[PDB]
Amino acid sequence: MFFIKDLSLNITLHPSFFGPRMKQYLKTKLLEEVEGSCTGKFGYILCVLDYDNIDIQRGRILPTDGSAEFNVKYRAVVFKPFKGEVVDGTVVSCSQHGFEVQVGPMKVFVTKHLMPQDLTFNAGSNPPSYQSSEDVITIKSRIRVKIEGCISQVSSIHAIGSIKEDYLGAI
Amino acid sequence: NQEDSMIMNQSSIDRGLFRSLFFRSYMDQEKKYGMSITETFEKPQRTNTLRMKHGTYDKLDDDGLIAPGVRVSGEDVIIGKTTPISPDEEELGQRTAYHSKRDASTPLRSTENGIVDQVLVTTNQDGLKFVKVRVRTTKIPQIGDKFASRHGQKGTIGITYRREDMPFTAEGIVPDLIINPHAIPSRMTVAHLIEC
Amino acid sequence: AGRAALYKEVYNVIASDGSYVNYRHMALLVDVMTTQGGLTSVTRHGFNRSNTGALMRCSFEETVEILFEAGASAELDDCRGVSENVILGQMAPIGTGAFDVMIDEESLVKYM
Amino acid sequence: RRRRLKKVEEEENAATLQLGQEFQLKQINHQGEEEELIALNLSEARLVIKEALVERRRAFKRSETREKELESIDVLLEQTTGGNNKDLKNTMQYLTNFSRFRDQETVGAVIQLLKSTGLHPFEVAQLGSLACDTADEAKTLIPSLNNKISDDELERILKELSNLETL
Amino acid sequence: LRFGEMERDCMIAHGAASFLKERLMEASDAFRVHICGICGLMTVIAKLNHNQFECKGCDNKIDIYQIHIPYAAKLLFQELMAMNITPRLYTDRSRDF
Amino acid sequence: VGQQYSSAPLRTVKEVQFGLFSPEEVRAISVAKIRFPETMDETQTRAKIGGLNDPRLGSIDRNLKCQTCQEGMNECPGHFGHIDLAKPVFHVGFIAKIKKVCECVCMHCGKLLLDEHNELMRQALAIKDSKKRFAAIWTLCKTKMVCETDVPSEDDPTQLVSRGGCGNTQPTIRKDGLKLVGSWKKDPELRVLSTEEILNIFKHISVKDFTSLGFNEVFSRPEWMILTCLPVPPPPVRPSISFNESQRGEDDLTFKLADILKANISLETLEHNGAPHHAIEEAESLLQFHVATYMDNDIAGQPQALQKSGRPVKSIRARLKGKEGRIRGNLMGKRVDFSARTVISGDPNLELDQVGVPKSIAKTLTYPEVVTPYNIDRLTQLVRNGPNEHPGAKYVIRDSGDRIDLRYSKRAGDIQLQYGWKVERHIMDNDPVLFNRQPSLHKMSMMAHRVKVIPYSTFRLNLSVTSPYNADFDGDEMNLHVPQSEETRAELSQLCAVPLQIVSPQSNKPCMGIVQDTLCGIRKLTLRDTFIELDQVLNMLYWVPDWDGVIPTPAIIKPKPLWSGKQILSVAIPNGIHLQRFDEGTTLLSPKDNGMLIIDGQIIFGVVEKKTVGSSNGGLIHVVTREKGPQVCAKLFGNIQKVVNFWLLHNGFSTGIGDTIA
Amino acid sequence: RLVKALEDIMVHYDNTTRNSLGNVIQFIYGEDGMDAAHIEKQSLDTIGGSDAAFEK
Amino acid sequence: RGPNLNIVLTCPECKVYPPKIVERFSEGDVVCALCGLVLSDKLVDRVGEASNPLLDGNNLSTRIGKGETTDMRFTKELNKAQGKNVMDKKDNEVQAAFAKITMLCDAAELPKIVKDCAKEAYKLCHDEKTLKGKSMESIMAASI
Amino acid sequence: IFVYQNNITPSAMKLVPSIPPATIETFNEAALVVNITHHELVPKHIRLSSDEKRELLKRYRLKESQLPRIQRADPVALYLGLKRGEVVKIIRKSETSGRYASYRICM
Amino acid sequence: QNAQRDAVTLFCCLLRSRLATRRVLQEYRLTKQAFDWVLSNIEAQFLRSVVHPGEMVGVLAAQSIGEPATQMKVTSGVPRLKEILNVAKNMKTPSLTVY
Amino acid sequence: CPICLTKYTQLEAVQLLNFDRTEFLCSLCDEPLVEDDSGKKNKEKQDKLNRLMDQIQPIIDS
Amino acid sequence: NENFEDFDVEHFSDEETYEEKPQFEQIRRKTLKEKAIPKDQRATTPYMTKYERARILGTRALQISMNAPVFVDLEGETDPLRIAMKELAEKKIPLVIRRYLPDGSFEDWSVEELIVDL
Ligand SMILES: [Mg+2]
Ligand SMILES: [Zn+2]
Ligand SMILES: [Zn+2]
Ligand SMILES: [Zn+2]
Ligand SMILES: [Zn+2]
Ligand SMILES: [Zn+2]
Repeated sequence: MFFIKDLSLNITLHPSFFGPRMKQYLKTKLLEEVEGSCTGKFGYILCVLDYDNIDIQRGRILPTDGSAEFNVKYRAVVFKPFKGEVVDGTVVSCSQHGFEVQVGPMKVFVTKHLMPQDLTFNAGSNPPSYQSSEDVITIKSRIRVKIEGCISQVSSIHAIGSIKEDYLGAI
Repeated sequence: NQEDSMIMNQSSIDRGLFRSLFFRSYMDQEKKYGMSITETFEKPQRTNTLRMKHGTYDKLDDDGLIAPGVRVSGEDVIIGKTTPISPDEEELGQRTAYHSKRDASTPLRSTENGIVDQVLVTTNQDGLKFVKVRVRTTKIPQIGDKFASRHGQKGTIGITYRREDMPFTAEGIVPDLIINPHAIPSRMTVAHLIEC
Repeated sequence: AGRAALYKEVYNVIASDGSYVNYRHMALLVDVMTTQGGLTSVTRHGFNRSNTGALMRCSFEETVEILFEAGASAELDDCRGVSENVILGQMAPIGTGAFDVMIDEESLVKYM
Repeated sequence: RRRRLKKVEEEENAATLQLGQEFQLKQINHQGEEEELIALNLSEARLVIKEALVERRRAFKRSETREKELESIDVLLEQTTGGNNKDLKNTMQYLTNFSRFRDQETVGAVIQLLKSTGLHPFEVAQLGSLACDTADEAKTLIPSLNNKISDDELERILKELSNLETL
Repeated sequence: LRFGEMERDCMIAHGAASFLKERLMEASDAFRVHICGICGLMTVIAKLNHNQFECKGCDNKIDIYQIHIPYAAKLLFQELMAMNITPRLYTDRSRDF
Repeated sequence: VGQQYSSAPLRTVKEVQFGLFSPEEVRAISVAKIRFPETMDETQTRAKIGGLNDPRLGSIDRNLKCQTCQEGMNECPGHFGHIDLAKPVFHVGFIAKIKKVCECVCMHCGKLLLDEHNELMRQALAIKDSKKRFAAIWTLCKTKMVCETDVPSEDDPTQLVSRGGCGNTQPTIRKDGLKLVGSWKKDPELRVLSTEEILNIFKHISVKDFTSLGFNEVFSRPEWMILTCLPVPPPPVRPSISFNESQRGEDDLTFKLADILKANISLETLEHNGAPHHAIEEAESLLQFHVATYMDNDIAGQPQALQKSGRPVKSIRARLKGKEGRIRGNLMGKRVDFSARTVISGDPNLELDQVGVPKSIAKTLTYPEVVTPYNIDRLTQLVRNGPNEHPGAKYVIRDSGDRIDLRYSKRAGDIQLQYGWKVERHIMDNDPVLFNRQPSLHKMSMMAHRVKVIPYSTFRLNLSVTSPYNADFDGDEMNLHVPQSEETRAELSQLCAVPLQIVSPQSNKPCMGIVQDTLCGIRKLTLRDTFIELDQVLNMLYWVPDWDGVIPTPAIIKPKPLWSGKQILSVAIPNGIHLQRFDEGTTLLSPKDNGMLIIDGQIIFGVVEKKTVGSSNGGLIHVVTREKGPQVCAKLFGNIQKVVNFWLLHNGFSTGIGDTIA
Repeated sequence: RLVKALEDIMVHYDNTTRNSLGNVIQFIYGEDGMDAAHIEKQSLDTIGGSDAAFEK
Repeated sequence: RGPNLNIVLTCPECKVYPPKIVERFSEGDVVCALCGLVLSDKLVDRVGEASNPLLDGNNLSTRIGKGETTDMRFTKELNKAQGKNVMDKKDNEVQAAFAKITMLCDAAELPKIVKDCAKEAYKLCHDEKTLKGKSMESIMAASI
Repeated sequence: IFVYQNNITPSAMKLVPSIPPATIETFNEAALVVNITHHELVPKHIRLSSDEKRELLKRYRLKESQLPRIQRADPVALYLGLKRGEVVKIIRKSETSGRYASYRICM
Repeated sequence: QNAQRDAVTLFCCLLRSRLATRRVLQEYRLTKQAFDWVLSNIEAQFLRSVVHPGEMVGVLAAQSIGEPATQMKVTSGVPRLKEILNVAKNMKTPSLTVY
Repeated sequence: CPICLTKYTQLEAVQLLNFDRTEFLCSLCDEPLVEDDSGKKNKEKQDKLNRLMDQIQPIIDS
Repeated sequence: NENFEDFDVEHFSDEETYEEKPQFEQIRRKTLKEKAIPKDQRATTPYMTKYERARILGTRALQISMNAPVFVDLEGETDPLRIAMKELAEKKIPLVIRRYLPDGSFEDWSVEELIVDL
């Protein structure tokens, strides 16, 4: 979920960008690979705050490839999920293995062993969705899902969702 | 020629001064590791032989041995030997069912060249056929080749001059070789002078 | 006084054949050999026993035993010596490596 | 300092307030002092990101219903953000589709409401995120609220959040 | 060609640190290996195509650094691991100078 | 092709921490449990799962990926396995340390024999470093034969405080091969101490107890000294070599792990199926011996494990220590690429800082040059020249790391170069190269020269530079090294160059000087009898490269224009140089023409000799390199060598048998 | 043996002479801080001669 | 069945299968013969002992011998410890049979190829149901 | 200061450690016939005060162990009666700079 | 500052011996610009003569000592050097020099 | 994965999901994964637990 | 192989001889800003050393070889090292030098302010 953090990033500035105006180049090259970037250390970083002043240290010239190495300390909003967290979202894809719900920039999977037994798969219906005796869960449908387990790699985060808990599912 | 170098007459080198032959013999043997794990002196073909060397195979014959008299160059194969491998493998991409054999041939040295002097085929004590190929080349003396007198005054050739550049007597005799005076007093080699 | 006599002996050995060496070299030798308060010999049991890094010590002599003692004692190597950077293949903090090159921005933007 | 190896620690969880080693309640900023961990609800995060994007737009330039705001933030991300902004875009559509407060006044009212509760910023941000209507629903949705808040005060918070919720 | 002890000594006497590093790495064996952050060992499973790093036994997927060492140094450290010795490599100082 | 890009941060190793694996750590880091002593499958074509060459450990065939990291040779570092030992065994490198710790600690309750209730123990605790403190503790506690369950008070030896300890009798411990025997005292009871007992005792040792002994609590506990989970090194540690690409000869290490698995399986079957006790000690002694000779084959008082050929098994310690060991043979110094080696020859026509590189060597050694606008045309021309013509290029490295051989690519057409690409072009002239003569006792014996590509097979070099190399052209090899980066090229040119190291820091005097024929000819040239005619004078003047183009006025105008040898030699000496030296019997008039006087780079009197242009302090070389700089001194070396060698060529100098005759 | 004894000793930026551990060997290098290559043998005029020559 | 674990050396630019590949052993490179792009660099062309796993199988055994400083009591102790091993009993008797076969060949000066053929003939036909009751002298004689 | 003649019983050595700050030094008459300080090889040793030692460590940015050492058994150290952690300024004649001032800490 | 004063006192002695008023005004006969040139050059060469920080003087000293060993009553030479470096309690010719 | 015979938990099945958002492709075998038969034996484990414990009650009483 | 009476010393070979004779804080702490000595009280030499000039030339030539913006007028010079020496000649190299003291502290000296006398 949504946090704000003070992060320090190490950036390889190439010697080709040693122009008179490296500050906006450094801020820009911060701003491609952070916006929407996923890190397992802090979650999905979305937007960088305090763009007018960002702490830029005196850069390290690496002794082999000549590139400048800057430890830029910045403040940004992040999306770090956890397990045990219930969130709202919309289903973007479904299958017999389960369905993917979109919570922010994240596609949380709900596995086929994690719905209540009333829901069942019907591939004959277009789009193929999960149908129960009391509700139906299709593509682009509102649903409330709880996350029971999240795995975070160095650059990717995957989560496990369910709707077996009471007061979950479609609102 | 300073400090253990010589200046050798290049015209003398042209006329055969210190020119010499160099024979190298290559011995290769086919052996049976068991029933069918053996190898055969044969000229390999690209259709059915795996892991050949990049040197040319054209100088070989039907028996996988180069005839004597044929000039050889660097990394040319002189003894073509192949052994079968386990069929229907998958290695390096260029592996098919045709490649029933791998190449165990013997190339020449990467720097050596010359003429195949004599090819000798026979059997060993064990009755296995093995070959000996003698390659003859000539080492014309050049810059850097080491020469010694009979007095411990060794050294390399510094440079080679033609006859018109070397000093000469009133009789027109040029030296074949110039040594330096500085080789004499430190070593106290008087017998070199007395021998001269 | 032992250091002075040691320098005198080393100088006598060097100048025995008339060969001349600048004073600071043998001065550095006898200062290293007497820096611990004792005549620390240049042996596998002399300078090779000070806690100067496991990799530096194992590079000289008794390599496997030194690594055994380091593993038993859980010795931490600060990697400031030359030999540790040789084995790690990184820039030794010597000569050109004895500093770091930072990039300036203020004079750079002052240039034009 | 820290004599580091694999020591004993508990796995990350929501009900135990274990948000990891680096999400502590105390946080060290870039200036070095301790500062409270700040977690934002969906509407608060949407407004904060919107102010950040329009501030970036103003910095670049110096050198309501759901549909029109949606296309406004879409063209704002098109003109402000560069490459690989797909995740940020979908985050913006998620934030607009699941927001409960539209203006900064309602968000500030929620913040001043939840600052005096004495609970964690994490759980009050979860409370502002979720449109709960029952105290037992709030207890079974956010397990950290168990034995933390009284049920009548909890119901007051949910009913006043529902009153403050618009559109 | 052997760039042995005494050639290294003369390069040290010149102060030519980066040339010595080049000879020892870019001229013989520059091997890039990944190490865990928790343990200093090189027991990191690296799926570079999948961009997935993890040191199983420390169960961390976010604390992995890559280093450039000689291949002989990696084989040294693996042999010391076979000696039941830990060549724990750390990318930061823990003790003050 | 290089290596695949990695998203992990690239850092440098700042600290190396030592210690011992815990067996739990061994089982944690292990990717497989090795069970079968076989390496190969029963079909003799694939890797046996659970064997010593399990694919999860790694892969040492090019056409085989590692099963764990899914990489080849150049990326997989190899992954460790483990052996679950049937019984604990001793680390053979720690037998003395285990014995010392056992003499320090109780054999029943696992407590220190002497606690802080003794003054000697407390002052032993005052020692800061681990080794000296442990030695003092061991020397103090090796003489204690009882656990001392009750001790007198430290402040007053009148009342008895009951400290920890069971009061039992600690036996004397000695090693007899690979096992420890303990002799209890007789009120001697001697028996062999089992390794599991020692492991239990070491587990019962508290944290502070071995902390006082110098053992760190998470990195090296004394209980971890006993091996009970042996880690399996990956096949990159123990590769399977091939003799003719048909044999499967394995490493000695793999042989030893096969023996380890055989002994371990034998021991667990013997304990599982029931056995007499002596069979159990026999099997565990065999296992311990196999562990030891795996870890150290050279044990004093012990037999050595032998190969099928009968040679001793190369243990890991043998691969570590020694000349061809890992450290001194592969790490602390090593074989390198971009090097060349051939015989050397003198060249009076080369500059002092210049080396003559053979054309084939120059066609072989390459320098990767980065493509800029400043060299796009030159590098494109070198690419079009190809690798078979000097100057040319052998490889083109694209910005993605892809390397294009210039052979096997012209038939694909020419290549358009892009900025930031690398071109591995042949070394042209003036390339800074390291030039080294082994044994290389000192820093002047390996220095940086400039390339001059020459059409023969010898490293050619100036005569004056042979003295610091201690080089003679009687067949000496002498090495070459080419830097591949601009940083190292620059620091080689600016730190290791020949002119910068004219003056030796060894003895604060020049290490290079005018030698041999040039020295003899410069003595013969500066005699007072030596006068040079116009025709030879003009040639001598033109031989100086930096001659200003003005003919000096002759020393003798009439009846014939004659220049003295000093007059022509002073042209090589740059202006502003003032050298003054007085020998014995030397005045301002020199009847012997001894000593020297140079004024404004003009020789006044005195024959030029070893005391002047030799490697001597206060000579011409020292003065010029201190007042004019190193480049001017190198040019002086070249000028003097050229002019003196030319004059000696047209003068001649010999020696004969008559010269030794009185 | 000597090189391995002295392989880690460097003149630092405070002009001290320390090993890898930072232990000071010489507080100033060569007791004078002068590079060895920039040293020449020179005669000290005051120490030699007589007192009359000193005054003259 | 089983993982692939196979690396194919295909040019990612020429895209011709199967590719013409030249192995520059001297230059340490593996290149595409068409475009000249390298595929695998730093190629590998002594330290162990020769052992063909066809004549004696995958037996990996080292015996115990006297070193520079060797005590004899541990030597006999380790020799008898190796003597009572159970898993190599069939291995022990097949090497005993190989030793007797080689002794028979050497006692009648037969060439080494006959020794190899007899040893592999015995190994391929050891432990047969149809060949169990015949005398080991006859087995060796038939193999010879 | 205790000056004996030939030898001491070890039963007195065990009680040479006394109540601090009172300190006992046992000096042999035979070892004290000639002042070793007057020897030409022995340089001038000057004991440093605590503030001097602190300033020396501060200006050279040193730790305690990074100084050159002298043991607490050196004849000059016994002559000055040095204790542990005491630094002496050692001034000796330099053939390159006339006067060289070294420092040694008593261990 | 005390260490800097002590480090140059021999060179200061040499400078005062050479650049005395009697010697300058009698032997050297320098002018104003000549004397200023002399002082500037002496200062410049002295600052150029300072040892550069970062220099491995340990390896330089070790090489400068070990190399003249290769160039080679009381014992002397390589065995004496070995007796010195390997600090042995015994030696070939233990001796005194009593004055 | 039946080809590589390697187990996978629920957490890493999501990162093996394909572009079709239906199947879980193996990393090494590139083959869709099959479901392990664990979890339906939970009642079997409960029956095993009870059938062990009614046979141990005299030991409990002793 | 070969049989040579030409006595070539195989090198790095002293372990024959080893086997012959085998028997015989308070100003600065942690990572604070106190390591960064301020410019007013820097105690290192203002003269840029030979190693410093070598590494500046190497770094600048490496950067110029990868299209760094050259801050001096080129005179037709194309070699990166001579361009770097020209940049150093009129102090146009935008680098500063971090001279580490032995205690871990450091001083920052710009190439512009360092005196290049050698
Ligand atoms: Mg020679
Ligand atoms: Zn780890
Ligand atoms: Zn692998
Ligand atoms: Zn006890
Ligand atoms: Zn291609
Ligand atoms: Zn699979």
